[PDB]
Amino acid sequence: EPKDIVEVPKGYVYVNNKELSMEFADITDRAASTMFFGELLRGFAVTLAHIFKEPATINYPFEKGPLSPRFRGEHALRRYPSGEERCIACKLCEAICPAQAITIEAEERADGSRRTTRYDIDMTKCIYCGFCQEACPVDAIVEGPNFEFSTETHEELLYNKEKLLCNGDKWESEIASNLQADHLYR
Amino acid sequence: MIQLMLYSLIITTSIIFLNMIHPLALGLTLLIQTIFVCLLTGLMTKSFWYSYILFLIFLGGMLVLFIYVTSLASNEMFNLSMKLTLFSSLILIFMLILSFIMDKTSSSLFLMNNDMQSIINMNSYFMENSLSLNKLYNFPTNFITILLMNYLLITLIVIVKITKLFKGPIRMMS
Amino acid sequence: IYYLTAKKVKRDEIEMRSAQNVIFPILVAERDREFLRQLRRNRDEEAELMKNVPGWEVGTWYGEPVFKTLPEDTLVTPIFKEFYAHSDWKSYAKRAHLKLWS
Amino acid sequence: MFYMEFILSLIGSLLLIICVLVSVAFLTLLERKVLGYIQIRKGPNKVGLMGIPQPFCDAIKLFTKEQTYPLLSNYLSYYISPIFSLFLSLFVWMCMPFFVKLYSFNLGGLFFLCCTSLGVYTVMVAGWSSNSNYALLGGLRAVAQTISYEVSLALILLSFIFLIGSYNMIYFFFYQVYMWFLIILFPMALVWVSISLAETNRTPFDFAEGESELVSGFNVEYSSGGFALIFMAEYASILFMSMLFCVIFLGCDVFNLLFYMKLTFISFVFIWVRGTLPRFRYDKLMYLAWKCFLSFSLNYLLFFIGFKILLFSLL
Amino acid sequence: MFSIIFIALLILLITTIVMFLASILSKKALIDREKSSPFECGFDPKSSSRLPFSLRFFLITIIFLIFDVEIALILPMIIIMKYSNIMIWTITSIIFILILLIGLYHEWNQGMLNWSN
Amino acid sequence: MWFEILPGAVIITTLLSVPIYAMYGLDKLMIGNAFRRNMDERFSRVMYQRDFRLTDNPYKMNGLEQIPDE
Amino acid sequence: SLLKRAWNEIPDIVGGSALALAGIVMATIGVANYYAKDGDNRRYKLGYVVYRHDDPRALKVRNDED
Ligand SMILES: COC1=C(OC)C(=O)C(C/C=C(\C)CC/C=C(\C)CC/C=C(\C)CC/C=C(\C)CC/C=C(/C)CC/C=C(\C)CC/C=C(\C)CC/C=C(\C)CC/C=C(\C)CCC=C(C)C)=C(C)C1=O
Ligand SMILES: CCCCCCCCCCCCCCCCCC(=O)OC[C@H](COP(=O)([O-])OCC[N+](C)(C)C)OC(=O)CCCCCCCCCCCCCCCCC
Ligand SMILES: CCCCCCCCCCCCCCCCCC(=O)OC[C@H](COP(=O)(O)OCCN)OC(=O)CCCCCCCCCCCCCCCCC
Ligand SMILES: CCCCCCCCCCCCCCCCCC(=O)OC[C@H](COP(=O)(O)OCCN)OC(=O)CCCCCCCCCCCCCCCCC
Ligand SMILES: CCCCCCCCCC(=O)OC[C@H](COP(=O)(O)OCCC(C)C)OC(=O)CCCCCCC
Ligand code: SF4
Ligand code: SF4
Repeated sequence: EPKDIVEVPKGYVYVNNKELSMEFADITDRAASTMFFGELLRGFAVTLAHIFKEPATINYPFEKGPLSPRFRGEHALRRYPSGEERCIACKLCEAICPAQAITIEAEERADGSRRTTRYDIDMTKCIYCGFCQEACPVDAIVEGPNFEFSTETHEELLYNKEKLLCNGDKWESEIASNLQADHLYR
Repeated sequence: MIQLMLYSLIITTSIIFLNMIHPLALGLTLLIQTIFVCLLTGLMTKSFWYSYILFLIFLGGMLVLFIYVTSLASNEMFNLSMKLTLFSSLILIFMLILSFIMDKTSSSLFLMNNDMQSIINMNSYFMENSLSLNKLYNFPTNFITILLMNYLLITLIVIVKITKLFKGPIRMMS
Repeated sequence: IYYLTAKKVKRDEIEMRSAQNVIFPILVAERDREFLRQLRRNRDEEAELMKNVPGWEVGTWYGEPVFKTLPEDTLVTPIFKEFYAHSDWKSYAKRAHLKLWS
Repeated sequence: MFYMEFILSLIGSLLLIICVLVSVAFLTLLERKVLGYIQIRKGPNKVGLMGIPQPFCDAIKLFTKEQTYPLLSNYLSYYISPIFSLFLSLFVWMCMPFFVKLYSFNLGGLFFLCCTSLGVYTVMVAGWSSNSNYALLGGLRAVAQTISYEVSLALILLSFIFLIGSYNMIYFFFYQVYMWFLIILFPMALVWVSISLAETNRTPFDFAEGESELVSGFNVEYSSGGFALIFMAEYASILFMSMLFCVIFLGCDVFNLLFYMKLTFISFVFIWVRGTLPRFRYDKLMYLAWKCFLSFSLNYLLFFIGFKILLFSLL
Repeated sequence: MFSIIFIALLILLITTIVMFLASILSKKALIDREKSSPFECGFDPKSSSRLPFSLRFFLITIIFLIFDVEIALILPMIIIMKYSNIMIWTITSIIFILILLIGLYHEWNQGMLNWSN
Repeated sequence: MWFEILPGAVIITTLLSVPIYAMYGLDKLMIGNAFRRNMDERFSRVMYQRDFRLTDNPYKMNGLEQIPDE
Repeated sequence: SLLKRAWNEIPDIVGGSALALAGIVMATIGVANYYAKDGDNRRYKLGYVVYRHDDPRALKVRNDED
């Protein structure tokens, strides 16, 4: 066993602290590993072993990676089971949106209900953080499971109220399943 | 025909080499010059050994000289001239025409090739570079080879003495 | 194993050299007969071509002998250019440019 | 000389050039597939059927992208150097030992050394003429690399030649009829593998085209055809030294498919060293090829001089 | 060697046709002012690459040239062993390699194979 | 997994086997001999001169039918 | 003392020096074995050599078995 240059304390580990052995056996061992490339052959052997492993690649888009029910993606505006939109224009989500992406303008609707007339989300100012999901008292705005929504144009990444309502209508089943399987964590 | 073509190319590249101010123009001109000189030297000997040796020598030499180009006179202007291009083109086409209208038996070299030697020469039937390079390692002239080993060692000692490595690297305005 | 392999290669080389040594005398006999025939043809052609030149003599440079201090009936081997002095470039490139083309 | 020869020499040389070029393309495919499989990931699989026409994707794109007309460069010297690089990297392949008479290279080692010295001349001309600081640094690194490995490459070759007695590489076939030379020359199997990576500018000696020390090395100003011919020149050099590892150390027979299987294996070894070992510094390369490789080459040359005198007395 | 000249000219011709076909089939876009500029990792250069470069391995390069012409005298003696006196050949060969080892180990002892710095 | 490396390698194995074996056909189409004559040694070149002197085809062999009956 | 330092720091030089010393010993053995017998008068001779019976080189010709 090689000796220690500095005696280690309790609870500490010293690296590069072992003195090189000056006896003939260790010098011949390191000399044979020098001129015959011992560690190079060991690294080549490890690499040739990992050639024979199974790849971790997944066949996108036929195979998609694992996710979670809490996953943060595209913002969406849910509706009630009766069909009425859930949002009641309270502007908590825009008050907590830390990059100020949401813009809400509201007035009294013709039936007297408190509703929005403008719910804009700058998706290029969003950071997909779920503060609007936590701030929403009636569970209207959520982060949908969608993340394949790359656009060719910068204007398509500025969501209107109608685009968010269409996302809420389209992604309703998976959002309902995620909020069924996630609501007692929150 | 190829020998007269090499004559014309060597003449044209020598005219180009006498007229080039920039060291890299001289380097490329002497690259194509040593290519043509290596082929021409080969034509004269039975074997093709010394052309190969001269090519390793003159590619081991200018490899260093480019580093001294990039260290000293790295910044110097190239100047193409239409007069030199017209002169080289006219002389080159004139010598290809003159070589085409020439009798190539009279203009051929009288030095004996491996096939120009007669059949009765039993020394020609050996391995092609044996008897030519024999006297480097034979008894009368091994001592000249000994002198060349000691001369190269003394050359290396001279190079180490007059290129002091501990004075620092070399550049312009050091 | 390399020593045994070198023994085998030396045996093959010695067999090839023995084949060369047993084939060569027929070839050099044909060479000297064709060489004497072509020397007679060249001496006849030089006498035919140089009949108009007054100072020319056959086999001498304007009467001066090429080789002295020799017996009167000796034969020195002529150079490659005098052997092909009555031929086109195709024969000179046929003989001299054997190694350089292949 | 018979007329048909010239025709068949021309045909065989042109067929060899075409097959080496398509094998360069499939060597890029082989490196991109097994070098992925060196790691966990896969190679190219989507394009074409199973990634087989992927070098055709790489060759269609590089032959159509815009040619760079750089500002401060000498363009008349910048345009010509990759042409000469591919010309010498395909011209070195005429030295291949054919069992038919392709070319009677009696001095094949000297021809190999001449084309080896000329390929780095094209590299260092292309590095200077780009007029970029990274290109000049990659060019000077290539010159320091060839000054490091050139005399070591020559003396190591001489030791193999001594076991042959002639400079004709087809005489490697007669001396390897009983066994390969990997048994005798295993320390120079390692040393010639080290030199052959420095010859082809490949990892661990990749200073002429560095992706982290420099930015692409001397290829920083080359695009869309100049980079293509430089890249095929480098990979044809890789194929040539894989072939020379198969000639000297392994069986020199060419009528067996096992020779080309071995050549594909040595090319896989060339990819395999790149995917395992980190790069050196060229300071340590110059301290390696001058104090270790050259000294070992001279010493084992002395060993072969004594062994050849011992063998000659026994015969 | 005459065939090697012709096939070298043919390889040079084929590579020039390949490069000209790459230039002809390339996309022809208009040259911008700052497209042609040297790269220099995305910023202005401050200095041309024609500025003089410091050489720290000048002694190693001249020792390389001396050792390469020493290589040019080793290459004969493969052939000369079968056709010469064995005693004279061994005295020349072992004395050649031992003189090279004295020179290389002496400059290793002085440290002249280390880069100037 | 790992067998997909073998597509892309056999093509390097096959195509580099092309320029030898094809000449082993392409000589036999026109020369008639699969091995054209080697010119390494001087004696082989001199005997090639002898064959090309005897016949226009140096690879056409003069057997014992050339020799007259006596 | 100095052999352990050279075998620790530069072991390839020590292995090469052992190989070169073995080569020098084998060169001495090969030269002594070549000149112990009649090595200058080789069994197979290059070229086609013919000697007359009264020549002094005639009785030096070997008559061994292949
Ligand atoms: C921590 O801090 C840091 C950051 O902050 C956070 C950063 O952000 C970053 C920045 C990093 C990133 C942004 C991403 C990380 C980067 C990487 C992971 C890069 C590393 C990965 C690689 C380098 C890839 C692995 C390497 C491989 C696979 C080697 C191969 C690679 C190639 C590119 C080769 C492909 C090129 C080719 C094929 C050239 C094409 C040419 C041809 C095909 C020509 C061939 C021709 C033929 C085959 C046919 C021609 C035939 C002819 C002409 C004749 C035919 C004639 C006939 C008649 C038939 C860093 C570093 C950092 O640290
Ligand atoms: C199927 C094949 C699988 C394997 C394929 C791959 C093959 C192996 C790898 C090939 C090359 C890989 C790329 C290049 C790697 C280069 C590594 C390198 O050189 O690093 C520098 C390092 C440096 O050594 P270091 O790492 O110890 O550094 C400390 C020492 N200083 C600083 C002084 C140098 O290694 C060497 O240089 C080792 C020597 C290499 C040359 C071999 C000499 C052998 C001498 C003869 C032995 C004699 C034995 C005794 C005989 C007795 C007889 C009586
Ligand atoms: C060993 C050392 C040897 C040394 C000597 C070697 C000498 C080799 C011969 C040299 C000849 C030189 C001729 C030069 C002509 C062009 C000169 C030039 O500079 O052209 C410039 C041009 C555009 O460049 P530019 O806009 O100036 O940008 C630089 C700005 N910094 O540049 C270009 O456009 C690039 C060049 C394009 C050329 C295209 C030619 C036309 C097409 C030809 C036919 C192609 C056919 C292909 C298909 C064939 C099918 C069978
Ligand atoms: C038949 C007649 C022969 C006559 C002589 C022929 C030529 C010589 C043949 C070989 C003889 C041994 C040569 C030993 C010296 C080798 C050069 C050397 O060691 O240089 C000193 C070196 C300087 O260090 P540097 O290179 O700058 O960098 C640090 C290391 N990389 O510093 C170091 O590397 C430090 C290590 C110690 C250096 C001195 C060690 C000397 C040991 C000598 C005996 C052991 C070697 C042989 C053992 C096996 C013998 C079979
Ligand atoms: C553009 C040229 C680039 C440089 C080529 C350098 C080749 C090696 C140096 C040399 O002299 O080699 C001698 C060799 C001598 O031939 P070898 O002895 O190699 O083979 C005999 C030859 C038909 C038996 C094998 O010649 C060549 O390599 C020809 C070069 C052609 C150059 C064409 C353009 C002028
Ligand atoms: S996820 Fe965060 S950044 Fe995006 S809209 Fe909701 S609160 Fe704003
Ligand atoms: S927090 Fe919910 S209910 Fe309130 S304004 Fe935002 S989306 Fe509407």
